[PDB]
Amino acid sequence: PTYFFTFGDSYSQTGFSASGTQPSASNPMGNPDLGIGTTTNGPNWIGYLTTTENASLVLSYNLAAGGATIDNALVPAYPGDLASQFRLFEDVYADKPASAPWSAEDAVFGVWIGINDIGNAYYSTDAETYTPKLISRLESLVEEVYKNGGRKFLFLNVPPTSRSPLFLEQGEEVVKQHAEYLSVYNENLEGMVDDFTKKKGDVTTVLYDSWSFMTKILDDPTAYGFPDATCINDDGTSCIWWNNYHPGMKYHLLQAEDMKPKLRKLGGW
Repeated sequence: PTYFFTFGDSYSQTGFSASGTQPSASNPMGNPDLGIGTTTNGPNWIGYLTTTENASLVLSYNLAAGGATIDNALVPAYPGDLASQFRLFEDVYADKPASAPWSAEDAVFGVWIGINDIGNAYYSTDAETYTPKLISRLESLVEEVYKNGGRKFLFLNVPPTSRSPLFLEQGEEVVKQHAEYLSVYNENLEGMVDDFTKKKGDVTTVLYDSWSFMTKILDDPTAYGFPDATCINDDGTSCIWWNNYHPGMKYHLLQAEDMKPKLRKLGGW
């Protein structure tokens, strides 16, 4: 099987507990049931990659936690920052236990972080000098998994949360300030992933440009079956937005479909 360990924020959360039912062939998410615990009204991108877009057996260990930032020593928010998710991984799965006997050839580490770091710091920090600190801390966490023997990595860049209803309501100049800051973060993320890839020489990496994908939908919503780019519906399917800051299940399914061909080199797609 492919062991898919994920790390991130509310765009990735499912409510998976390390003490809940663990992933197996008959139950690849482990816990909770597929479609529960998300910000989408249904499966999220991880549920869809694991159970709908998979080419072979994928087992999902999803450590993402709502509200997470990279490290509370930089931009703080909630206790379950990315650093704490890596610590949970180190405590339970890093040593390849019988419940998750992974190897360099069959483990994929997916990270989707930055929404909240940017969301909280875009007006109070200098993007050009501050976002390298965030990205360097992300890289140091990734190095912990590399030391454990991880070699396959998936990074998603930050999507245009500047154009969520929550931000649009703050005025176009705030949308722009946030978007400009976000663009610098994503450029630095790309640089780091490229540099890591070249320096190690023995890793398989994907940088998934969620920003451009979601932007395409926001720019032409009706081509994707949405009536406009701003409406909210908690059914997760009628609108792009499930709530004012989170996209719904239909969006996540469209993203997972977009991702599938780009993930073929990682082993489960």
